[PDB]
Amino acid sequence: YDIQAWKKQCEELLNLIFQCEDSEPFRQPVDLLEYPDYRDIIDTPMDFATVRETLEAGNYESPMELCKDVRLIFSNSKAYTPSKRSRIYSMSLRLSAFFEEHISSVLSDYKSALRFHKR
Ligand SMILES: COc1cccc(C(=O)O)c1
Repeated sequence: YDIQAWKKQCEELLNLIFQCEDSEPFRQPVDLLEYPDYRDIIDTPMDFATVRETLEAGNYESPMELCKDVRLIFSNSKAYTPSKRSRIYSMSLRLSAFFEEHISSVLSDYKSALRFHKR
């Protein structure tokens, strides 16, 4: 029932994600010199360094907010991909499955802790 435990759990999950080779295209903002039309398709860029910095600044109130930004990294990849078979997109799908598998308990524990707090 620790309402704050999600933050360190998210830090550790981000550390695992940065160790995954599949995260390399998503560690820093998409390079506009490499993909000049990126902002014509993507309205809100997102990347794992921005997520980590937001968490470390104390600018996430809950793990749901962190989860919304990580999911935005994946939806941007899906919206920008020219093919569902592209390399970078395929890496996003695996990393998404790994992230979803690990964030589930973080979200569950936080929501349960919060319900206990408001019981
Ligand atoms: C820069 O982000 C992305 C996302 C998805 C696919 C690609 C690509 O070039 O195949 C690039």
